Amino acid sequence: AEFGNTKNNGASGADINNYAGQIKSAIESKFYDASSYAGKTCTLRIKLAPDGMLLDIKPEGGDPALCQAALAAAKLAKIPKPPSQAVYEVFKNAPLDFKPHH
Repeated sequence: AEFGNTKNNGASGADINNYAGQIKSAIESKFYDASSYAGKTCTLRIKLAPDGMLLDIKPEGGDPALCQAALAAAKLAKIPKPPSQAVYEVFKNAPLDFKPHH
């Protein structure tokens, strides 16, 4: 439980990046620590509607295998409804790269 403001955060960037990261970690629990490769990149052209669903999803990354599998794993991941307006304003058009997760 890292909270929404532990000291002076909520607009530093890493807070929003953490919400992007929550999807990254979710993807591993849909493959294994198999998703935990290395030396790869999987830029995904995604668009999350306010209802918490990806209307757009296109692999534009650098690894065709990682990206091909990522499409299915990400759809099986748990992504909540965008709450905070700042996060929502980004999530509605946040094409994120999904590479080997920590």
